[PDB]
Amino acid sequence: SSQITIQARLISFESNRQQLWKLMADLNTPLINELLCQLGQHPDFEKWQQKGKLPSTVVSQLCQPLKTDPRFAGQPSRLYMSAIHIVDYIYKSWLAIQKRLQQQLDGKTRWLEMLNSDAELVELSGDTLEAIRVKAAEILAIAMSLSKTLFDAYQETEDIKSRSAISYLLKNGCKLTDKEEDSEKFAKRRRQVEIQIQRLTEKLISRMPKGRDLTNAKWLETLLTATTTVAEDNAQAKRWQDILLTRSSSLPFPLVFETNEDMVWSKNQKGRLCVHFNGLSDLIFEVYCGNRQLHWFQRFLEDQQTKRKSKNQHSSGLFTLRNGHLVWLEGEGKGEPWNLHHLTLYCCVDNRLWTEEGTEIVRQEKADEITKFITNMKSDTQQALIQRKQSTLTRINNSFERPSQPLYQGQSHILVGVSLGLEKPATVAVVDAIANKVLAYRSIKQLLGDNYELLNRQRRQQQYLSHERHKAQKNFSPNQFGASELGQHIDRLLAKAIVALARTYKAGSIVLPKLGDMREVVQSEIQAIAEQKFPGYIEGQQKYAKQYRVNVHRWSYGRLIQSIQSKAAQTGIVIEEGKQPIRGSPHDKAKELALSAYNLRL
Amino acid sequence: ALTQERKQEIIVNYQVHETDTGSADVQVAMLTERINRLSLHLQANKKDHSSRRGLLKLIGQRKRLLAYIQKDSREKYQALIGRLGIR
RNA sequence: AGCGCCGCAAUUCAUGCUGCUUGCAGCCUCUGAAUUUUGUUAAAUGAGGGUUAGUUUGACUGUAUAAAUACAGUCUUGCUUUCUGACCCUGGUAGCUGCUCACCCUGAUGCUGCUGUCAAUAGACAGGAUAGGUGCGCUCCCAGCAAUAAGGGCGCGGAUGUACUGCUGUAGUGGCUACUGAAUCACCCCCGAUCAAGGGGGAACCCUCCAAAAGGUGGGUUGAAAGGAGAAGUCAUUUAAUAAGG
Repeated sequence: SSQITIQARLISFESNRQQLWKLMADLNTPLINELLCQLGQHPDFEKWQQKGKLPSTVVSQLCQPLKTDPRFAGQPSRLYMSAIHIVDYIYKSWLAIQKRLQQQLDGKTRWLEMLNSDAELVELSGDTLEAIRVKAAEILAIAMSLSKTLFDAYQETEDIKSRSAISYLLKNGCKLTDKEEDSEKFAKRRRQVEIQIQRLTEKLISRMPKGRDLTNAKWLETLLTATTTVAEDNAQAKRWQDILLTRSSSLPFPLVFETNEDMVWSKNQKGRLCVHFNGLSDLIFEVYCGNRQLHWFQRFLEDQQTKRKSKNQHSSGLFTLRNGHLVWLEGEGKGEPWNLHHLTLYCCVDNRLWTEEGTEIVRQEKADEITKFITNMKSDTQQALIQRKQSTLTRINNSFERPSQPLYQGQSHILVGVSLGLEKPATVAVVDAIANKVLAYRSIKQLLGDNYELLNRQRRQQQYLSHERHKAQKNFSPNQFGASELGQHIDRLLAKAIVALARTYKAGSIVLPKLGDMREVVQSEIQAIAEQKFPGYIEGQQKYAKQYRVNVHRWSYGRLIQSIQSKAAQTGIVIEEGKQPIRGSPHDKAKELALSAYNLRL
Repeated sequence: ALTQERKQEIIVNYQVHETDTGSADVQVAMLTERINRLSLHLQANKKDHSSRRGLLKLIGQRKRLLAYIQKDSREKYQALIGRLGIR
C-alpha cells in the first residue's frame, strides 16, 4: 500500500476558474451522465454482470460519437479521456460488487441445502449417527484447503451416505465431534443462513449508477407536473414525491489525469510552483500547499526537469507523481460556483519513488512486469505498443539520483499481532515466534498514550451529535454533524503507534485479522435471536439489541486496517493476514493471531 | 398563509349552497390555492425543505379528495378540475 | 432509582521492578492489565453556539550513534483534519412559507429549566456558560407546559359513495431568502490582504558583553498532533411523507 495522496489548493484568476467550471459542469459531467445512461442500456450489460467484468474498450467506443455531439463537443481530448476513465471505473467497481454478491448468494444457497440436522441426516443417510461418524472419519482421512476439498467432495458424490457424512463433517468445522446437537442452536443456525440468503438477495437489487445532474431539470418539471396534474394513481404520486425529495448535486465529477506528464510544472517569477494541464495550457494554476507536502510538489518539477535535460532518456514510469485528480471542493457561503468553490488538486504518489533504494524496488517491479508483457504479447498499433514497452524497459535503467535512505530490515521471527475488537479497537502483542515468547504487549491506552482521552471523546461525541441530529431533523434544520473526522484521527494515531512499536522491536511483519463482514454476521445473528423472542412482532425484533447493531455498524475496523497497511508500507514492514481466535482476552487474541500467522507461513 | 377574504371568496365561489363550507369541491379549491402559492415559493426556495414537507401533504390531500369526487360523479369532477385548471 | 463516563481506593497480576542462575524466584515505588468497590473538604471527567491562509507536528546535506533519534547548515507555501488555549456571542431588519390548535383525558427520544436588578399582571434591562437533579452527563429523573409522538373521549356546522373539513389568533413554533451585528485569533496592539500580502510598534523571560555606579548591543523564546484520495454501490440509525400494497 505505497500509493498515497497529497493535495494542494489551486489558485488562479477568475476567468481561468470560470472557464474550467463551465467545461466541467456544462460539458464533461453531462457527458459522464450520458455515458452512464447508454452503458446501462447496452445489450451486453446483462452478460457483463455475469462475468463481473467490463470490456476494456466499450466506454471509449460509446464516447467516440459523443465527442462531436453538440451537447459535448467543446472539450479537450484529455477531458473526454477523463470522462471515459470516470465511467469505466464506476462500472468496474459496480460489476465487481455484483459479481461477488452473486457468488456469496450461490455459496450460501448450497450451504443451506447441505446444512441438515442429525435427525435429518439419519433419514437422508439411512445410517446410524455412529455409522456416518465413521464414514466422516474416512472422508476426512482422504481429504487431508480442507474445507474447499470437502465442498468439492460434496457436489459430485451423489452417494447420500458420503454426501451426508460430508454434511456432518462440514457442520462441525471440517472435523469430527462426539457431542450431541442442541436442536434449538441448530434451528437458530439454520435460520441465520436463511436471513443471510434473504439479505444477500435484497442487496442484489442494487440500483444502476445514478450520475450527477447539476441542472436538476427533472425536479422542476416534476414540481410543475405534481402541482397542476391529477395523479393517475397512488404510485404516480409516490414516484413524484420520490423525485421531489431527491437532493440536487452541486458539484461536477472531478477530472482525472492518468498521464503524470499531462500536469506540466513550472515556477513563476514570484517563485511559486505552478501547473497547467494538457489541453488547457493557457490556464496557469498556482500551487498553494502546506510545507508538509511542498517537497512532493517540488519533486514533480525536479522529475520533469530531469527528463527534459536528458532529452527524454529518463522514463516517466519512475516519476514520483503517478496521476492527478482535479476537484472542486464545496465552499461555504454564496457566489458564482467558480468563486464559491475551491479548486483542489489531488496527486497520487508512490512513496517508494522518493528514495533511490525504493526507486530500485519499483524499477525491478516495472522491468519484470514489462518483460512479462512483451513476451506474452507477441497489428501496426500493437507493434507500436511493443515498441513503447521496450522503450520504457530501456529507460527505467537511467537513474534520477534520488535521496538515499537504507531500507528497513526487520527480523522474520518477530511479529506484531494486532487484535481488533468492538470494545478495544486495537491491542498488540510483539511475539518472538521461535522463542514462543511475547516481547511486549500494549493496550489501547498505551498505544494512544497522551491521546487516549480522544477515545472517550469519540464515544461522547457520537452520542451527543447523534442526539443533536435527531433533534435537528424534527425541525428540518440543516445543522447535522458527526464525529467521522475524530474517528479517522484515532485510527491514524493507532496506525502510527503500532508501526512505531514494530520498528522498535525490529518486527518483520504486522499481523492483522481477517474479520470478514462483521456487520452481516452480527445483523443475521441478532435477527435470528429476535425472531424467537418477538415472534410476529417486527418492531420488537428491530428494537432488540438496536444499540449493539448500531455499534457494530460504526466499528471502523476497515479504516483502521487501511491506516495500518499504509503506514507499514511507508516503512517497508510486511503485512500478514491471520485468523483472530474468539477465545481469550484482547492480549491473548493478539498473541495467538501473531503466532498462527507465523505457523501459517509455508 | 391565506387571508380570510381570499378564503371566504373561495368558499362563496365553490359552494354548493350558501351554507356549504366543507363539501369536497370547496376543500379542493382551498387546497388548490395553497398548492399554487407554495409551488411558487418552492421554485424560488428549493432548500426550504420544511415548506416542501407541507407541499407533499397538500398534494396528497387534494389527490384523495379528487379521487373521492371522481367516483361520486365524473360530470362534477371534470367541471371542477376544469375550473381549477387541473389537468 | 437506572445507565454511561470520570477519578478514587483495594485485591490479584505481568507488558512493571529487583537478582544471578537468563529462567525462573520475590515485590508492588514506578509504567500498565484484569472492570471490584466508591463519590468525600477528594481527583478526574464535563456537551449552549461561534472566531486565525494561527503555532508546533517539515524536506535535503554533513557529523554522531546500538536503533530511537541528536546537533549543525541550507530550504520552506498557505492543503484536509484532531485537540489545547484565548476571545466573541446570546442577535437585528424586511420578505416568503410549512406545521400546529373546537374542547377534554393520557403524556412522547416532545418543549422549557443560568445570575441579578427591577416587576402583582408582564416581561424588560444588565451580566453570562457557573445553565434543573449526582463527581460529570443522558433520550433517565424532577418541576411547569404539552396542539404541533401515538392513542382515547366527546360538541355543534358542512359533507356523508371509501374524501374528509370548519371552530384558527397582531396566535405558538419551525424553515428559506436578502441585508446586517461581535470575536475573524496563538505573547500583546495597530493598519492592511482574503483566488493571496503583508507592514509597523511593544511586553515578559533567557543568552550574548562594555570592564562599569548604570543601561544596553546582536539574537532567541513565549500550546501541541495527524494525513490516501476520488468515484460508485450498500448497510445501519434517525427524521419526514406516502400507502394499506400488484
